[PDB]
Amino acid sequence: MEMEKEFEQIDKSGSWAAIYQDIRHEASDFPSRVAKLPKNKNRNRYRDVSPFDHSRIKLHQEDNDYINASLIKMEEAQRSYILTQGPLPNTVGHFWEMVWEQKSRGVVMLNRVMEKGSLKCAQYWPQKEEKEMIFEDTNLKLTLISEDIKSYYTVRQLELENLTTQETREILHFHYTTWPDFGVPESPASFLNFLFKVRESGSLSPEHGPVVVHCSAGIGRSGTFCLADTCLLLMDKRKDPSSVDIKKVLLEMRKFRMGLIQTADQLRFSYLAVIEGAKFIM
Ligand SMILES: Cn1ncc(Cl)c1C(=O)N1CCCCC1
Ligand SMILES: Cn1ncc(Cl)c1C(=O)N1CCCCC1
Repeated sequence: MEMEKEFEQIDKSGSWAAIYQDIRHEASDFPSRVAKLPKNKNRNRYRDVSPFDHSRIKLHQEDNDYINASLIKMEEAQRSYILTQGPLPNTVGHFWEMVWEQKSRGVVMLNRVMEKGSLKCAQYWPQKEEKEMIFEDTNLKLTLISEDIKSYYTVRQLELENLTTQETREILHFHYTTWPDFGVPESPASFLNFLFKVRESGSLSPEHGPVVVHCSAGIGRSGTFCLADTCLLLMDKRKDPSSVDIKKVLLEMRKFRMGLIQTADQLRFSYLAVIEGAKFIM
């Protein structure tokens, strides 16, 4: 079926939970043996969210190459994304090592450091220009260059220096700051505006390594971001845009990381975002 009318048909019939459970039943199951090794317990935020072995990002290190991060490679859309958990106190150095090694231009953050009164990720970037951060375990230096605070999101320019080679690179930090502590946003308008700002920066384009996107577990809000981006790109590429099937795209992405889209409300919000976004593109 088309999307907008499939949408109203699920609303009128109140069957979002049944649709979402079908997706959960059909989703791929692949091994994640490296994630579960005892030496990696303090590298995982949640025991039930792990990268598959076949798609995990490897650190260029011979001691321990593990990080909780996955490469989502979308062949028809010609887009790739790295989805990862919010960094932990003992993985902030690994996080920036990955950004460096994978040649990423942008980092997309969809959570606040504290939500619901608890810490959802480490404070992994500097908050003042004159107070830079040094990660001694991976030999990197990170400096805040500029910050632009808007009503729904903040954009930061960061300098990452590989202290071993003295090479430097400019990284863009796109921080969506207004996702509610509970539920999903009422309108997709500010989320779509944010997606378009990431796109306009070059961070999603083939001349760079894959964008790094995270929330707390790296599957819920993060899944919504890449699912909406890929669906809108396919609607632009194809002769028949009504042939884009958001459930089929989501199942394709779940071949590369488990659990993408965590609730039926997140599924409905993803439909809404693609539907509204397709009208603005034209
Ligand atoms: C300021 N700083 N220098 C190195 C690192 Cl790592 C940090 C940092 O962000 N943290 C928070 C997590 C554990 C303690 C340190
Ligand atoms: C997709 N989009 N781009 C900008 C804005 Cl604003 C929105 C949006 O959600 N709305 C509501 C529906 C009609 C268009 C306005």
